[PDB]
Amino acid sequence: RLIPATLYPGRVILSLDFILFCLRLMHIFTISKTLGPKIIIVKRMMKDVFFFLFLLAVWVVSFGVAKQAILIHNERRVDWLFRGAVYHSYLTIFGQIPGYIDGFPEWLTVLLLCLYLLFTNILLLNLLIAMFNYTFQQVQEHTDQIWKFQRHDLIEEYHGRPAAPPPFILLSHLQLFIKRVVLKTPAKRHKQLKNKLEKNEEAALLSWEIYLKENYLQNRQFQQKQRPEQKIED
Amino acid sequence: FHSKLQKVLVEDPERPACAPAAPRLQMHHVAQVLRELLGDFTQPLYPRPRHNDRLRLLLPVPHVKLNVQGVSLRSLYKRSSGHVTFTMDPIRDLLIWAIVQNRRELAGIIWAQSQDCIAAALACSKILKELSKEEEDTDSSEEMLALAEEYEHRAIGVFTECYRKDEERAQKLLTRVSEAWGKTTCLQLALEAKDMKFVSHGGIQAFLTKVWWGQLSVDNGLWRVTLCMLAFPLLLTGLISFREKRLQDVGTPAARARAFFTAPVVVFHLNILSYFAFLCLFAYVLMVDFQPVPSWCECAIYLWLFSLVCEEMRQLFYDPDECGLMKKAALYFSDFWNKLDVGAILLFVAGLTCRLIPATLYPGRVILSLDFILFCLRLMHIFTISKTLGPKIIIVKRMMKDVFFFLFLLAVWVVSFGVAKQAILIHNERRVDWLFRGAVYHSYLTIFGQIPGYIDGFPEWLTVLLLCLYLLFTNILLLNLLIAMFNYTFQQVQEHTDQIWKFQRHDLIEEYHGRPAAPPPFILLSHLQLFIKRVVLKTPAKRHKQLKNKLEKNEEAALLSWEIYLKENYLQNRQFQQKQRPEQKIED
Amino acid sequence: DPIRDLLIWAIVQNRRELAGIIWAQSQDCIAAALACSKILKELSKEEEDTDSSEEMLALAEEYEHRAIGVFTECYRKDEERAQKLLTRV
Ligand SMILES: [Ca+2]
Repeated sequence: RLIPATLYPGRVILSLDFILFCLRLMHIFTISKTLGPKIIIVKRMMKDVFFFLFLLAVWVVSFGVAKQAILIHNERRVDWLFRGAVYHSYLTIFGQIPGYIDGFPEWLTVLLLCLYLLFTNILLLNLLIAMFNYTFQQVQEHTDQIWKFQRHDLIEEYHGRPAAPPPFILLSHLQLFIKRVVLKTPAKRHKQLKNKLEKNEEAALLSWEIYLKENYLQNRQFQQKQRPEQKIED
Repeated sequence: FHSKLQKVLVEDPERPACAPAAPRLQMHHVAQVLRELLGDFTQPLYPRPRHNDRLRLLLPVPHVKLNVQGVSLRSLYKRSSGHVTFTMDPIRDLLIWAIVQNRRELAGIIWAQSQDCIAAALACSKILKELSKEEEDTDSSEEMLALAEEYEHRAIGVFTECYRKDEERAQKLLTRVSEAWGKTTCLQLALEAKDMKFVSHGGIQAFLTKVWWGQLSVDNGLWRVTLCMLAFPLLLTGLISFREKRLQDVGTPAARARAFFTAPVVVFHLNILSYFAFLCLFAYVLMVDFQPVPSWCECAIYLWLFSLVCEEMRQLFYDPDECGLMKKAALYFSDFWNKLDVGAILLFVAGLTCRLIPATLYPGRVILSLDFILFCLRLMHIFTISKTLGPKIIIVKRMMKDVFFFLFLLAVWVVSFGVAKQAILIHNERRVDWLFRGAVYHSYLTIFGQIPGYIDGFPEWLTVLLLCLYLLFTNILLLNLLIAMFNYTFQQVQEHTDQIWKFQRHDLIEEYHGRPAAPPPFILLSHLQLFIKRVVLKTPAKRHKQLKNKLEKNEEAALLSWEIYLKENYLQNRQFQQKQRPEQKIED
Repeated sequence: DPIRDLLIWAIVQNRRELAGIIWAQSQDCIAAALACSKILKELSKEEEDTDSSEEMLALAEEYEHRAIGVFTECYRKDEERAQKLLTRV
């Protein structure tokens, strides 16, 4: 975007770079309870899509040249040779058989229309259905609970942030980095909401939890005895 | 089985192969029908040929000296075979007689003193799985399905005992000839009985990861193994080390080279690269160098593909024994991926002649374009490598084997649209041969939503509706059948069909590690390493590709006594959890 | 702490019920049950190869279930002290 010789990739690369922020955008907007778990469904999808990229990138290539093997078209100049044989022939997977261009055994491509159409839908879009059949377990009942597990995992990451905005966080960096030159060793206000334990505070607590543990100790063996399978074992 | 033997007694009566007589029940008659109850095995425990020929012992034809009758060892002829005492193994034979009489628990007692600790349980699992499928028709065939899985589970706990203590001897245990069960190397039986829980048992997966390497062990990554493939001095850096180089035994660059050839993956990763480059230059010669004279690239496009015809031929040399020709080819034309390997060369017979005959140069480009798809089928069959990759290609086996009419169902359903849409109007983008083309090809290009805007660019409510009517049973009849055909492959998917991928994994790795490391342009030199070896020799006994284990008899007795000692060490353990079953105690 | 160390020596010898008896006098009422749940989940995944690794998957979920009923006891009575309980050093 700054070198004048490559200003076309100044718009092209940063357009692709916007997609990489869009990935984190979904990663940061997966907030609520109905929202959350299915972004993780498209983790185990998308971690498995990493070849379904290349499987697509294998499967597309055998179509557009083969369709233009019927005829090498004429919407074409010296550098639209390598473009028209490729880019017009491989824009066609949004159903976009290039009407831009034109606008003896002819039974073959009538069939070959469906032959590629078959294992688009069979090989890639039953694999839509098949890759769903890896994330098929404890879905409403317990993977929704796995959302609550990763929820506070992220909330401690994102409540553990200074409240200054990113244009005002360099001032908060200057609240800490030139604090290091008037101090020596890092002992400043670190972000933590922990609990410091007085030893007399512990003994009032931990004796009661152990007293609750013996209060639970009779209760855990009780339902072991209240198990009717124990009684027929008795 | 007894109804089979009386049929076998008239499948081999007096006339065809027992020329004096055979109306009465003999051992080889049971062995021949035990031979169909095995597959790729040898013939154990029940010796068949002229040294124990139990086929003709009913009418007087003379003894040992003339070899035409009997066993040629027992020097007395009294209408039997004498006291051929304990022919190979008595207890292994009682495993047969209980299961062919369907004696369930007593064969497990015969298992408790069976010398074959492991593969005999698969032998009680394999035929009983066939007898599940062959004939009981109800109430026992379903039961011996549930019995063979416990008989498989009998074989699992044997490997539990041997692998947890001195696994080095248990490493050999899956490679023995063992002189007992037609050697079968203990995996070729395990690959035949389909053994869905047995081959996915734990330390076996720890063991097949040691078959996965040799002198080329772990701490090598998938990204950095390809960097040492193309770059030969990069292998000599601080990157990938051998077991020799770990022990500092690489003192020769040829030893750094020749051990690199012997990998299960380096041969395979050359088939990743050098095979796929033939598919890419295929488009380059087709777009540009379509010239009917043999050019420098047209001479180059033959150097890879005819050698690939010889690769499956070289695989066909690795198929048979030293006696079989037509049956091993008959097994080759039964596998569906090997049925798809026909057309990839078949249209290259037709389309290349079209590429050379000037009168048919348009099919010289059309047929070979369709022939590229047939290599694409094998391309998916060869790139279905990794664990996340593998099982769903087999999902689109039971899809695609069921798609074989969904081709024609599509080929029924499309046809009723495009003529019917052009029944509204027969269009005008048309000449004398675009009549048959414009009424068909423009009207049947329309299933990529491609209602032909090329062409144009009283109850009109009907096709407004008929737009949706065809659209309905495209999505209803064919694309709920998308959902419906998924509902045949719906069982044990993440948990156990993924284990079925591990089952077919080493099935393929023994096929593809069992290859010479020469590339297909250099394999004709390796054919000349073998075929003009046949003219300086006489009989095939050269270096055959096999990683088996030869068993010294004193080596066996140190091993097999310990496995039997481990079997009695397991024998108390199997009955213990039967007693530790609480349902046994309320039965007590 | 001696009793917290006997929780290790039973599980690294795969002693199932005796560690639960060591749990019955374990001073760490809550996080020790997760400590018998965490490493036993690794030892499920690391190496037993059959018949116990699957069992200690089914044991760690009860060892997790051991830790659940501890929070059942503390939160239902004086949850204010149980509010601190998830923040102690
Ligand atoms: Ca093959």
